[PDB]
Amino acid sequence: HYRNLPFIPTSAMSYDGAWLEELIEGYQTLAVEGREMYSLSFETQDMQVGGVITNVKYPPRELTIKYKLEDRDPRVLQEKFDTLKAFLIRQEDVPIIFNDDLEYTFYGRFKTADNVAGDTNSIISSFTVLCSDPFKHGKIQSVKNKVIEVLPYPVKPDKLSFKLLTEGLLATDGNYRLKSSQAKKGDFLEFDFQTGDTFLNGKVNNNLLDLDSDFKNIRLTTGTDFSSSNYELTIQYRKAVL
Amino acid sequence: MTEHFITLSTTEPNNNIGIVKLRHADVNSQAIVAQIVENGQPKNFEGLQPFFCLMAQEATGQGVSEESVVSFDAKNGTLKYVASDNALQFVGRNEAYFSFRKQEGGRWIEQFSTRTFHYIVEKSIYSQPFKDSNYWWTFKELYRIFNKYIEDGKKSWEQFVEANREILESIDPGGVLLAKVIDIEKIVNEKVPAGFKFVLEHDSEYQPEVKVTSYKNAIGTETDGFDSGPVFGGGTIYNVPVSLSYDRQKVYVEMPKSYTLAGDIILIDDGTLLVIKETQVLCFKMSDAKITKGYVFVA
Amino acid sequence: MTEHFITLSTTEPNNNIGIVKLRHADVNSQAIVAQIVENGQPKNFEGLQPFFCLMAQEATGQGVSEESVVSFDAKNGTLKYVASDNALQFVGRNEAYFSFRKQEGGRWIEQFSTRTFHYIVEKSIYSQPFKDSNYWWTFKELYRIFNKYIEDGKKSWEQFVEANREILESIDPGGVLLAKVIDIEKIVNEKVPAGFKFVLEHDSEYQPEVKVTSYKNAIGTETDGFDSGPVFGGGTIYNVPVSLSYDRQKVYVEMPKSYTLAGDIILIDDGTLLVIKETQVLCFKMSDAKITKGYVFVA
Amino acid sequence: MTEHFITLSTTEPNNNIGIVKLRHADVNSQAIVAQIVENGQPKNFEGLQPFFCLMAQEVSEESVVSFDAKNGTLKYVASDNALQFVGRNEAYFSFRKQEGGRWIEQFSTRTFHYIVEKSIYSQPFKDSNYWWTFKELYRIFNKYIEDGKKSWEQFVEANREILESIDPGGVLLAKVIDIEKIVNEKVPAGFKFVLEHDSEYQPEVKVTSYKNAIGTETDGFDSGPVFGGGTIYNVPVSLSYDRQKVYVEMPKSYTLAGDIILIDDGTLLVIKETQVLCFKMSDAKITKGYVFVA
Repeated sequence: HYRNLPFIPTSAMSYDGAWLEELIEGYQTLAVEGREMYSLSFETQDMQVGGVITNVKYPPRELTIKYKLEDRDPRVLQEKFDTLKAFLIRQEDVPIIFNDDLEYTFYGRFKTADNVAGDTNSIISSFTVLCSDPFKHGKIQSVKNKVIEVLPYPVKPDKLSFKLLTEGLLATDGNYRLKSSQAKKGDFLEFDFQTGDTFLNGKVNNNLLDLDSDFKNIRLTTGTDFSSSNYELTIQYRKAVL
Repeated sequence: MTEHFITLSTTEPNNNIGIVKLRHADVNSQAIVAQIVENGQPKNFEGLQPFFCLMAQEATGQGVSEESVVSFDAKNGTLKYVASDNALQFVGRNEAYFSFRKQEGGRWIEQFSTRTFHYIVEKSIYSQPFKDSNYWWTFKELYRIFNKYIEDGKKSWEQFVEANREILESIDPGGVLLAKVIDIEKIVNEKVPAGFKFVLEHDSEYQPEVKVTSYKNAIGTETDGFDSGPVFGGGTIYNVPVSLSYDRQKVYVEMPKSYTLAGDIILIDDGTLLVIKETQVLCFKMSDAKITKGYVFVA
Repeated sequence: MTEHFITLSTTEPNNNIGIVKLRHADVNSQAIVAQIVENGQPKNFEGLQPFFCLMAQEATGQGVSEESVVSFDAKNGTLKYVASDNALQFVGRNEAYFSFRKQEGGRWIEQFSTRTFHYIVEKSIYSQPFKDSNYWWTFKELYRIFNKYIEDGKKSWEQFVEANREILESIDPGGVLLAKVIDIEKIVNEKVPAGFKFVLEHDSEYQPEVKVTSYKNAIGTETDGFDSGPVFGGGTIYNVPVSLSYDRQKVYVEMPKSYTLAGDIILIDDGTLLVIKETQVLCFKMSDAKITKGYVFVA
Repeated sequence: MTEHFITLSTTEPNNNIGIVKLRHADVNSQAIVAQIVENGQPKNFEGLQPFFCLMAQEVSEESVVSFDAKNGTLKYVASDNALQFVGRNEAYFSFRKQEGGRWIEQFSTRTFHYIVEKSIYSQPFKDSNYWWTFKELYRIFNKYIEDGKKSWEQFVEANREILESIDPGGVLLAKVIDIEKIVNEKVPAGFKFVLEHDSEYQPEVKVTSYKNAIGTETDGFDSGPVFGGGTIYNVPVSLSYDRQKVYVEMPKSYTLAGDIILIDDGTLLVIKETQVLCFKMSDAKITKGYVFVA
């Protein structure tokens, strides 16, 4: 009995849906740092006594990943890296999931690789993956009218499916007001795709759909309610965690 | 019922991406809704029977775990699998996938399967072993033993009465008579209206219809005050069989021996009267007339 | 069935391909669609049969697989290999390649192979048991049993003849029937087509008509050079009786024993072939098809 | 016969017990040997009969025949009801005593799990190594053997059929006579005719034999049984060629020495009373016709 089984470690990284340790023989993810703890950026205008916070920013975090690549033949080892680089070096952002944190999904890209030795034939180093959005996103959820789920952070939605009943559209939760004058009255669907543009029934209507004083920067809290007798709204969001 | 949505591929090298976590106690509720995709487009498994394959830890063989999926649409590549008792039996971190096979005469022809997804089962109050009567038990073990005691106990009692009735009735020429007379007596003391008689005086010159009902632990008749009884608002209501006899402005209500109750007579504003003795209440409802007086027959 | 689209190069390493992941128990479903490339351009393996070649594990030296690929397009350089039981034998990482060869009889004419690619086999609920290889033992046992038939067959025959020796001696007095049978044999060896068998390979998919003629002293076949023979142009032309048998792109031409001629096989670039042994020529004329190869039948 | 030796307890839950795998469609009678334990020590079930009880898959009772009441060891053979569901099956052993014609439970062992696996892969297993070339060499070599021996077996059977079975003297002579008859009529060897022609090449000659043809009947015109000629037989020919000469070899039964009539085209006849032998030649004209003399 002999089987050359690919080993997947406890904190293995899944870059673009594929495991690198499965892709490259000899590769192994040792440690992943930066995801467990997050730091904040602060703007402060100090005075005579103390100092008040002007603005709180959320910097884009990079995850440093420690790996081990080994092969007996130096020629093959070089070829193994050539594939590792080709897979990592990406022009657009990529979905990253961890073997210990399978629920959430990060969205980053390969940034900088740490110095690599030119001997031994058993190399151990690291590389950072810059995540433009510092939040990890879980499963996509479709909820009608109001969000009652325990949300740890305010979430920007993904899609807002409105279905009118009255003449005009005036979506409100108390803080945000979404308004659309001269809307399609008499039961007509209006898609508000947060990660793109707006739709009217089937056709794309990005220019006219929303009014001048409408909102597209809306954020969902643990107790956000939009339920009204004027429209039947279906929220589509993903739980965001840092 | 609770649904778990997945978009499973057959080309994309996922291996572990996709986690479905369920609880041990989940008979017919948690169902898996899966979308089958090949090269970015939905896969049509028409003619191939879908199967839920589970790779359970320390419970492996040739047929580790395989269950035929009943709810499925092969035209669009969608299926729905409700987690069975076998699926929820294996508590822990398991791996699962969906198979699709076509077989001629027992033997296989074609079999394609999706990528592996994690299938973890969380321990419940029913799966977790607990200490009872100096021994360690699981719910499933005790629940089976207790229901056996009830099942075998009912059967042994049914046989106890049956065997004993054959003793005095089948072994005696005149003993048959003995049991039948005792049996027929209680029927007459419960179902035939003869043993108890109550008089109801009214205002009507005619024959008013009377309906009698018996119930215990009624509203405000319970021993330890309001809502202290086992069944709130009254227990079991029995429609009392009656034999009616009438005189001028008098109704003689004849009832069985079992409904004999000597308590306090309470007259309500209309054609309704009650006889209350602690928790036991006997209700008298009269139509087309007003009750003026009520008392047990004595002449 | 599941399709795995990959591009394989003969001149470049196959490292940049995606993860080829297949399930252990999948029978004939997991198909690999491979595009063959040579120096960047697609390779035309026209006239060459593709072969899936799986290399055995260095540790045990087991798991070699030389499999003939059924579906393939030689013109564009694409092949669709469906993974077989021997391909999905080992759960884990596997080293394989595709080889293309052109075969004749038994010997190889030309062969080229793609560079090694790697694929992973996923664990299934089923685990196929594999018998240890005994290709040498099966050939030895066969050879032994066949030689046992020769040894036992010789004895059984020798005893049969000797037991019936007396009636065999008294079968024909003098040789009246024997002298007749030799005169019939004389005819059957010249007029019946049963002895000499010649194979003609053709390009046609159908059954081409073959006409055979025999003649001596044709132009350039005479012993003492050009125009040295008794009859200039050739002697008597004999129409050879034929019993035609057909297979795909093969014509089995049966001819009488007297026309047996083992000489030089000369193929003119059309529907004509010659067998020349000194002055004697055996001509093979074929209609509506071109002769590719000609040889005497051997089994 | 496969056996599984395990130890069961009535106090402690049976879960840490060894893994017991049982084949579904197994030929061999699978058996389980269990040692009954009460508080970690054997229990004597003297007077009590063990019962294999299978739990419902969302219930079957089977009496155990082989058991030792003194030592607490019982042997249960796996039945078709036991090997019903493929996967982890739950069962237990119940000890009963008959009182009043009905079995009553005294004590029972705690439930244990046993796995039932499918017998999917057949006995002729696939070889670890696969070689197309070797099995192709095998089928070819086995083809030579099988096809070789059957031709010899046909030879040896045909020899004993006439030689040892009936009477050699008769059958051997009987076979020769029909063979020489067939060769005399079907094989083209006996009669040889020469046709001289105008062509430089090899013209195709077709020979036909027919009796009672037009104007060749015995009693004049339309006197024969079939008007216009009888049955037309296609004469098998062996063609031979020289410069402006065709040597037509025909069977010895078709021999005919009669009047040679040459028509004004590619046709010649040989007429002897009613029997006519026709010579039809393509793409050439017959100039002379005569029997070959040797």
